[PDB]
Amino acid sequence: MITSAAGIISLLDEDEPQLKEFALHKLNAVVNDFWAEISESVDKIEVLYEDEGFRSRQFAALVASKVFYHLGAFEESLNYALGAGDLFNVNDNSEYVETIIAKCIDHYTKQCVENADLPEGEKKPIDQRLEGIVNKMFQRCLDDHKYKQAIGIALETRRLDVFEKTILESNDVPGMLAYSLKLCMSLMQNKQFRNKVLRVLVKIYMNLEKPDFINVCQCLIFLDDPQAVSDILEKLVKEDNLLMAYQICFDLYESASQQFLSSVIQNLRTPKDQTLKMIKILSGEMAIELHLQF
Amino acid sequence: VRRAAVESLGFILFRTPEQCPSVVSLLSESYNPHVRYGAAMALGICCAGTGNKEAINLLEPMTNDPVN
Amino acid sequence: TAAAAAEHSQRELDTVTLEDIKEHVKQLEKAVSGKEPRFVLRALRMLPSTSRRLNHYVLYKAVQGFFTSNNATRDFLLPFLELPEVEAYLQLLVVIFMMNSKRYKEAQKISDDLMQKISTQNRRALDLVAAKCYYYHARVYEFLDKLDVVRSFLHARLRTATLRHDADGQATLLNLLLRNYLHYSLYDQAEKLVSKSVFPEQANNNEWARYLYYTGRIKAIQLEYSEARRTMTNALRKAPQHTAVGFKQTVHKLLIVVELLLGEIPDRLQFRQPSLKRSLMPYFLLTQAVRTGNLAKFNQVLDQFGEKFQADGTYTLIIRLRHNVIKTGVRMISLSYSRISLADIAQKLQLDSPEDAEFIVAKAIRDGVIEASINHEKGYVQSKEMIDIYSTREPQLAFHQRISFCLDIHNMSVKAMRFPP
Amino acid sequence: SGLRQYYLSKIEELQLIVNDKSQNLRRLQAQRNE
Amino acid sequence: DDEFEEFPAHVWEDNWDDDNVEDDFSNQLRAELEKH
Amino acid sequence: DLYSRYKKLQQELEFLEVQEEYIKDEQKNLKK
Amino acid sequence: YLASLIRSVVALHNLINNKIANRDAEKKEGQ
Amino acid sequence: TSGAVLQAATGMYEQLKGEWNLSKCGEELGRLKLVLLELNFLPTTGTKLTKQQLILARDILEIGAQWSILRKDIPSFERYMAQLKCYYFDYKEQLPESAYMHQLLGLNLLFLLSQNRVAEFHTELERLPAKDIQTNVYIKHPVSLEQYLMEGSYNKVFLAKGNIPAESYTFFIDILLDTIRDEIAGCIEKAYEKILFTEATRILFFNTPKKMTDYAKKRGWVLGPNNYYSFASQQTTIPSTELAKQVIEYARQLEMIV
Repeated sequence: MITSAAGIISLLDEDEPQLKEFALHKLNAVVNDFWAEISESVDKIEVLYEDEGFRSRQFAALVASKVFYHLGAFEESLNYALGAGDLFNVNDNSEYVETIIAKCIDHYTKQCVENADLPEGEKKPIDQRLEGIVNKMFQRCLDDHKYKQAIGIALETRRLDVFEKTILESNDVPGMLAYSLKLCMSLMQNKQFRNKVLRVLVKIYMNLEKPDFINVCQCLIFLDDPQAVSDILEKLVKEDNLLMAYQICFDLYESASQQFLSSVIQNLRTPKDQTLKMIKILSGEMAIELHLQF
Repeated sequence: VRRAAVESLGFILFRTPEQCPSVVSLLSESYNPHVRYGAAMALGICCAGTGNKEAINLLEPMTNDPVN
Repeated sequence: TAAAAAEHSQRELDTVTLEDIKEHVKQLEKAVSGKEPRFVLRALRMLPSTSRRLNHYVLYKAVQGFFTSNNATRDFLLPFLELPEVEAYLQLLVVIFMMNSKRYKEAQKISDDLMQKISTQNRRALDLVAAKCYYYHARVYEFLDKLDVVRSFLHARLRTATLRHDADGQATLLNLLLRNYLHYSLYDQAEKLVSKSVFPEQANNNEWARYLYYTGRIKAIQLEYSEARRTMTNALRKAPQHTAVGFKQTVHKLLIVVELLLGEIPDRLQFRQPSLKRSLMPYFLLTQAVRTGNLAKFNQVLDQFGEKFQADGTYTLIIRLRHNVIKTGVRMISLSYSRISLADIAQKLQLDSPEDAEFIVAKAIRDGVIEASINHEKGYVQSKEMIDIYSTREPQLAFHQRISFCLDIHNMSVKAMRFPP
Repeated sequence: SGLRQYYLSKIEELQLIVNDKSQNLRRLQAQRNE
Repeated sequence: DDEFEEFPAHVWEDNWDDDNVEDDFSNQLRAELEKH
Repeated sequence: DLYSRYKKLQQELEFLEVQEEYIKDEQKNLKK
Repeated sequence: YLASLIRSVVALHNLINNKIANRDAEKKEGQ
Repeated sequence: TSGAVLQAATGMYEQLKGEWNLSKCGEELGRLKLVLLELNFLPTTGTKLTKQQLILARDILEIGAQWSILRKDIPSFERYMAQLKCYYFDYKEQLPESAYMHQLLGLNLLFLLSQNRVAEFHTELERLPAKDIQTNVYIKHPVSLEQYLMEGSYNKVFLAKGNIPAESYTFFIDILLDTIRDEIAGCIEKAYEKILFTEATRILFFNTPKKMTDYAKKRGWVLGPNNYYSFASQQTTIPSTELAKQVIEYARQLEMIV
C-alpha cells in the first residue's frame, strides 16, 4: 500500500502553496491509518491553518480535526472541525463525522444550559458555525421523518424556536403535544425553563384549529396565571360552549389552589346565571356536595 | 431530627413510588429505632394509596420488630 | 462393525458437545438479560476446547437445527458444511471450524460477514465476542497471507472500540495491529502507535502478555535494552504456565538476545527446560560463545544457525550483540574488580591497547552498564564507593512501591466483591 | 437516524455507569449490614 | 485456558560456570607449584 | 422515547450516586 | 509493607469466598 | 492530455539530465515537482498507475536528492529521502528494482549516523533486506561505521573515512566527525575525573593546538583551565515533605471507605 505518510507530511513543509494543498488532500485521504505519524507533525498543519491559506485555510482545518479526533483530544478537534466550515459535510455515514456531531451537540447543550441562567445581556456568545451545525442536525432529523426527539434535543439545548417549529410542523400534533407535556411535567427540573416551555405549549394549544381547553387550563394552573384562565373562560362563555367551561371549572377546582381559585373568581366578577354558577363551581360548593353525596 | 429527615425524604419522593423503597430498604435496617420509624413513615407517605409490593415487603419485617 | 461403533461413540461425544454449546448459549442469554454485562467471558473460556472438539458432522447438524429465529444466512454455512449474542457465538464457532478445515476463502467471506454484522449491531456486552471475532479475522487473513487490508480494517475497528470506552476490544485490536506492523517490520509505525496509544490498564492477562512482548520487541530494536528486558520479563511472568509454548519460546529467544545485549548472562534453567531446550539450543551456543568471549566461536555459531535467525528475526540484534559482547567482557571485569588498571583491563579483554580499553570503559560508564568511575592520571578505572544501602531512601522507595501495590490490590478485591441480589 | 445513534451512544454510556453503580451500591449496603 | 497458537510452537540444576573448558585442577596446581 | 429513556438514566445515575454518598457516611458513623 | 501484604491476601481470600458463594447460589437457582 | 503531459515531463527530465546528469537544477526540480503534482506522486491504493513515468518520477526525485546533498541542504535531503523511502518500500511488486537505490539508502543511513538518530538508523536497517547488509557495499559501509562507533573504536571509525563507496557520502562524514567529537565529550563528561589538556587534545581530536580552546569556548564545562583544567570537577537531606506525602497517601487509602 503506502506503509508510511512521512513523504506526505514532508510535502507540507515546502513553501509552495500548490504542493501544500495536494499534501493536505493525500494526508486527509490517509488519515484513516497514519494519524500516529501525523500527530507529531500536526503543529505544522496548525500554523498552515493559521494564515491566508489558499485552500489551506479550508482543508487543513478538516485534516487537523481528523487527526486530533483519532488522537483523542476532542476538545481541540471541535475547534478545527468548526473552522473547516463547509468541508465538514455533515451528510455522510462517517464515524468521525458522527462522533464530532455528538461532541458538538454536547458542547452546545452545555453552553446553552450554562449561559441561560445568566443575565439577559450578559451572555457569552455562541459560535455561529457551531449553531449552524446544530441546526443542520435539527433539519436532518426533521427531514428523516423523525419529528420526535428533535423536541428532546431542543429541550436539552434550551432553544425554544426549534422546539415550537418541530412540534408544530409535524404529523400527529396531538401525540407530539402529549409527549411534550409529559416531558415538561415529569422529567425537566428547571422551573423557569418549564414555564417557558409551557407558555409555548399553551400558545400552540390555543392556535390549534380546535383548542384543547382542558390541557390549556392544566398548563395555566402550572403557570399560575388566573388572569389568563379567566380570559379563556370569558371567551369560552361568550362563544356558545358550556360543557367545555363546566369541565374546565371542575378541573380548575380539583387542581388549582384556593388563592388561584379566588383570583380567577375575582377576575370573572370584574345569561349571568352562567357566570354565577361558574363562580359557584370554582368556589367548589357543588364539588364538595357531590363528594359528600357520593 | 433524624426521623423528621427521613419523613421529609418520603415526602420528596412520593411522586416516584418505585424509587423510594430503594432508599428506605437500607434505612429500615438501621440500629437507630427513630430512624427505623422514620423509614417506615416515609414509605407510608411515599406509597400512600399505591399498594406497592416492595414497600410492603420492607414493612412486614419492620412490623415484626422488638422496639415499640 | 468397528467403524459403526467408533461413529456411535463419536456421536455420543458430539451430543455432549452440543449440550456444552447449549450451556454456553444459556450463559450468554443470562448475560444479556440480567445485569453484570459479563459471563460471556465464561462462555468463551472454553472456546479453545470447543474449537478443538468441533467436527464436520457436528457443525453440519448444528447449522441444520439452529438459526431457527429468522434469516436464511444458514445458506452461508450449509454449503460449506455439506438473537443478539447466540448468532455471534455460533457463527464464531463456525468460522473457527472453517479455519481448522483450512478453507480460507469461505472463512474470510464469512468473517467479513461477521464484521458487517458487528458494525450493524452496536452492542456492548457483545463487544467481547466481537474482539474474539476480530482476533480470528486477523488470523484468517494471516493464513491467507494478505494482512494488508487487515491493517486499515482493524485500525478503524480500534477507533470504534476506543471511542466506545472498551478495554477488551481495545487491547485485542491494539495487539493485532502491532502484530500487523511487525509482520512487515513497520517498527517506526508501531513505535508511533504505542507512544500515542494507551493500553487499557484492565485487560486480559493474555493481552498483557502479547502487548508486553510486542512493546519489548519495539524497544529492543529501538535500542532501549533495559526497557525491553523488563517489559519482556513482565510478559514472561504474565504468560500462561502449561501452554503457549510457541509464545514462550519466542519471548525467551528475544529476551536472551536482549539480555546479552545488556551485557548480562541468561539463566541456564531456560535452556535446561524440557519444552525449550531444542528450540533455544542455537541461542545456548550463542550465549556460550559470548560468555567465552571468542569472536571465532560466535561467528561460527552465527553462520551455522543463520536460518533460525531469519525465522525469528534478530540479525540487527545479533550484531549489536558483538558490540555488547565486548561490553559483556568489560562488565564482568568491573563486576569482579574495584581498582583494576587500564593495562590490566586491556590485557584481560584481549584489546589492542590501553588507549582502546580506556575508550571502551569510558563509553561503558556513559551507557551505565558498569556504573563506575575512571582516572587516567595513573591509568586505572575506579569503581563507585559502595555505600551501605539501608540508611538511605532506596529501601523506603522499594517498600513504598510494594505497599502501594498491596493497597491497590486490596481496593480492587474489595470493589470486585459482589452480592448478586 | 444520526440523532438516534447519538441517543443510543449516550444511553449505553449511562446504562453501563448505572450498572456498575448499582453493583457498587449493593456491595456497600452489604458491608453496612455487616 | 487460552493458548497462543497464533505463535507457532542430566537431571541436574547445572550452572554456567560448569561449561568452561580448562585444564584439570591437578594439572593447574602442579604447574603453579612447579613455577613457584 | 429515546430522550425520555436518556433522562430516566440520567436521573437514576444521580439518585444512585447520592445514595452511595449516604451509605459511605452511614458506614463511617457505624464504625465510630 | 508486611501489614499491607497480609491485608491484601486476606481481602483476596474474602473475594475468593464471595465468588464461590455466588457460583453456588447461581447454580442452585438454575437447578 | 495524460500522454502529452508525460512526454513533456520526460523531455524536461532529459533536459535536466543533460544540464547536470546548480541553480538551474533548483528551478528545474521545482518545475518537475509542480508537474508531477499535476500528475500524482503516490498512487495511494486505488489509482494503480504502473507507470514507467512513475519510475521516472522516482528517478527525478533521486536526482533532486543528489542535488540537495551537493548543495549541502539537509532539510531538502530529508524531504527527498522521505519521499524516496516511500517510493522504494511501498510499491515493490509493481515497480521494478532500482539499481540506483542502495547508494541512496546507505546515504540516508550515514546521514542518520551523522545526526545521531540511532533508533531511526536501526529501524531503517530492519526495514532493509537482511542479505543486502552483508552482500552490498553501499549499505554495509554505514553499517560498519555504526558498528565501529557503537563498539567504541573511535580510532577505527576515524580511519574508516577513506573507504567511501561513492562520493555522495561526503560532508555526512564531516557531520559524523562532529557527532563523534560530541560523543567523546560526553564520555569525558560522565567519566574521566580530573583530565588534562594534552591528553584531552590527543583523545578528543581538536583542531590545531592554537585552536585547542575549541569545545571549551562552546561546550565549556566551566573547564577552568587551571593549567590542568581540573575537569572543573564536574559531575544528606531528608525529603521529609515527600515522605509525609507518601505516608498521608497510605493513610488516605487505608481510611477511605471503599
